[PDB]
Amino acid sequence: PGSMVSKSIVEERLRSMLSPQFLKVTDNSGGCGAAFNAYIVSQQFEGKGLLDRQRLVNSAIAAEMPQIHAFTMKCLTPGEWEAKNR
Ligand SMILES: [Mg+2]
Repeated sequence: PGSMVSKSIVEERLRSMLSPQFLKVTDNSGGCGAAFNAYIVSQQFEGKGLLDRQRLVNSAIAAEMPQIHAFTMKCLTPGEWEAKNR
């Protein structure tokens, strides 16, 4: 009720910027507001360390971040995803 950040907006922002091969967003919204966990497989993470990956994801949802209580993520390249056997 009255929240403008949703799992759908998060999904759309991530898809728009990161064009993932695989995305699983968990809606973890609760007492303190909107919150999500994002499992993201994207070629956009190739050539980047984990902090630089996190930066890229946060930059996708920069406009929404002040309205997000918590956001957690796991960022893999499609190569790493295949090597951890998905
Ligand atoms: Mg927050």
